[PDB]
Amino acid sequence: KFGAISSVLNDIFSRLDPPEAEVQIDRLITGRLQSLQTYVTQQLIRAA
Amino acid sequence: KFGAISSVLNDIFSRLDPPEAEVQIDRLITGRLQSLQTYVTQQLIRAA
Amino acid sequence: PAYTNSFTRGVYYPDKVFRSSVLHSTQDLFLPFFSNVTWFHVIRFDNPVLPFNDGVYFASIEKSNIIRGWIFGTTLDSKTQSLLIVNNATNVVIKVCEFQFCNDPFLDHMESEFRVYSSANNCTFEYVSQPFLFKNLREFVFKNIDGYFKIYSKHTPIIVREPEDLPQGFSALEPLVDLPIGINITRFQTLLALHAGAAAYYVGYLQPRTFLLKYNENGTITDAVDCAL
Amino acid sequence: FNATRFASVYAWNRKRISNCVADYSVLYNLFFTFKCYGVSPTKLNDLCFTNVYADSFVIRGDEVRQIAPGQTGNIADYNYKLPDDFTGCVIAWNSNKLDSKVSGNYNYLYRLFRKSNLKPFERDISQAGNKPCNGVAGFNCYFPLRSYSFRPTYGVGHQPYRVVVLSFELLHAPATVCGPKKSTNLVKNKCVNFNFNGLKGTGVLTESNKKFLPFQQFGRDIADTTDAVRDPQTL
Amino acid sequence: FNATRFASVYAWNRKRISNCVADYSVLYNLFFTFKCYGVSPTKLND
Ligand SMILES: *[C@@H]1O[C@H](CO)[C@@H](O)[C@H](O)[C@H]1NC(C)=O
Ligand SMILES: *[C@@H]1O[C@H](CO)[C@@H](O)[C@H](O)[C@H]1NC(C)=O
Ligand SMILES: *[C@@H]1O[C@H](CO)[C@@H](O)[C@H](O)[C@H]1NC(C)=O
Ligand SMILES: *[C@@H]1O[C@H](CO)[C@@H](O)[C@H](O)[C@H]1NC(C)=O
Ligand SMILES: *[C@@H]1O[C@H](CO)[C@@H](O)[C@H](O)[C@H]1NC(C)=O
Repeated sequence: KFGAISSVLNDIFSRLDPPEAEVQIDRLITGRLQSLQTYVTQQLIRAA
Repeated sequence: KFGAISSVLNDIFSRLDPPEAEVQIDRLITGRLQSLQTYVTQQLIRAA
Repeated sequence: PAYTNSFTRGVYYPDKVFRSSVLHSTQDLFLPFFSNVTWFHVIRFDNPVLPFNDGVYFASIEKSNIIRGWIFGTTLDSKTQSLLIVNNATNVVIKVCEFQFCNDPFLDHMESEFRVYSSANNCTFEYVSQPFLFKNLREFVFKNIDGYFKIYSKHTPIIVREPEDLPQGFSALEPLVDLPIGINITRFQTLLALHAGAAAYYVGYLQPRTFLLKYNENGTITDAVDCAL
Repeated sequence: FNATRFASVYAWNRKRISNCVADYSVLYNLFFTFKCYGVSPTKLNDLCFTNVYADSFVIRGDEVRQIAPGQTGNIADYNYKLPDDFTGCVIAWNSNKLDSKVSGNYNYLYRLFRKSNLKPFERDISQAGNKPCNGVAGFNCYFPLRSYSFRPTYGVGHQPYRVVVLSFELLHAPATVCGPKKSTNLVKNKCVNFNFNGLKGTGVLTESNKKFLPFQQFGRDIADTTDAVRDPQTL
Repeated sequence: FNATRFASVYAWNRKRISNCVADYSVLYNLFFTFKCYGVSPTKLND
């Protein structure tokens, strides 16, 4: 969930109003980008 | 924009009140620190 | 109706911030490149009603300034609010009233406004400024975004070869005026100043597309590519 | 603000405000609510706005919450719809001493019913189903514009509240509206803090080869940081 | 929402609402405070 109310996107868009979601989905987006940066970094190290 | 209202910092200071800005500019600092950490990680892999 | 091709036209400056020697990508309502646009030729008379469809690119090739202005509105009668653009030898009148238009709003025959509108109710707008308008190609882009009417204009004379063809060249349209009309522009119709003459005008509809604009030195958009073409 | 005659909510009047200094301090002096979106209220004076549009209308006290971003209601969907991302203030104050009569107020009305939801910053100055109305009242037919019938004896949530909405844009155009801030003489080829049209930065200002077209007021770098500015007092 | 006598805070009344379609527009009909946690007021009818 990355500190948000839910892991999936759709209940956060259906439950919370647009200003409140833009903080929760930004928290999910930053965390998912971090996990995907961790994966790309570990793939670069193993590729080296 | 990194999930903020603008990319520039001096607008966010002038347009928004000091408590309100420290929410936008903390996001901006977190995004720019993530990008800089990505640059020092990829430069370290390229240096290896 | 006859259809012709827009080869690279319809590109305007998206914002009022200089950029130079920069390839900038913008996502906005633009005219798709290589798009089929309607061609109306008048010397019966072709003065039809056309829908707006969240953006209109208007281009006109003429000599005697026959195509004077446009009307914009929802149902084009006096029950609903409507816009008007009327150009003459002195100035241009952009006027948002509740006009009762005639079926053929030919300007003048001069007979002045004549049968362009019959009555004005709850008129709230009146912008009068400098007028907007061998052959002369006059290009216009109309956008109605959040109640703001944005007009982008560019004037550049063009040659003939094949008769009445849009030119194959890149010309960026400079923003001209931004109006707080606050009306619903669903349909529109051009105005023809009937009096020996010839005129032809082109209507294209904008679509939300991503454009990569090629700013160079002197700050002019000289080239652009449609991402989804 | 100090006008006896205002406008009905369905036909709200929007007032263009430009080419003048706006001292928001006078409004703060005036019983009033100053909730602002996009700009916080205190910071308005040290800013320059492109154009200031005043949307003046009269509603009830419980319908002030309908005039909001992302808000659905009667007044919001059928009379006056606000955008989700505007930049401006909503000002509401009780004026039952000027907008309430004993018999009622037929000067101000509201559109009760409409066919579809109304798009933001738009104004409608113009049949539920079954039989057509054909310009007359009948079954499933209504005169959409209904009167507010204000009285001084009503409750506070039903008292006449006068709402003006000040909308503007920021750093996207040459700013016709600016705060009452005293000017400072321009020096070039020096490291100086600068406040051009509400843009604050510390930089060395030099003559620039770039020829800005009349619409362009600012020049942006590939990092979206202003790299050139056109001086407002001297172009 | 409408009772001749609401319950006291020490012994609050808990009413189970189920097996029905709930429209939350009616609530706003009755100075109204409507603070929602975990959800927003407009999205309830969805
Ligand atoms: C455009 O019109 C021409 C002739 O009217 C036709 O040949 C062509 O196929 C059309 N293009 C599209 C994409 O429909
Ligand atoms: C052009 O239109 C303006 C606007 O009404 C009018 O004042 C002016 O006399 C007109 N000029 C002509 C008809 O030459
Ligand atoms: C830019 O301006 C210079 C004038 O110094 C001119 O020589 C040059 O042709 C211009 N470039 C374009 C693409 O128009
Ligand atoms: C504009 O008018 C059309 C007419 O069909 C109406 O259906 C629509 O709701 C209105 N839309 C806007 C942009 O308000
Ligand atoms: C006021 O500003 C204008 C800008 O158009 C400038 O031409 C003029 O000299 C200025 N006047 C003074 C007294 O500063």
